[PDB]
Amino acid sequence: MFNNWVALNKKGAIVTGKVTAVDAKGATVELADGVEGYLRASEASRDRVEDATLVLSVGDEVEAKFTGVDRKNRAISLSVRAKDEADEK
Repeated sequence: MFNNWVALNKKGAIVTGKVTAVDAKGATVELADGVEGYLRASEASRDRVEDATLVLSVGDEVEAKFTGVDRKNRAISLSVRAKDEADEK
């Protein structure tokens, strides 16, 4: 995914990942070439409770915000939303 990309492609952008594996608080979403980003417990929707939450499954993809990368793991952290930091600021 991103591991190659850091040289061509920068953070603050939106990337689509696919649901596939779980963390205790988490979903590790498949972002390709082996590596995963982050997906939150809400899954997606559009607003609140269930929207899209009934029609996206494990192996199906949603658009998340490209937040930051951890230097030690050499991978990307995704926040599920699209914009994230555009609520009031």
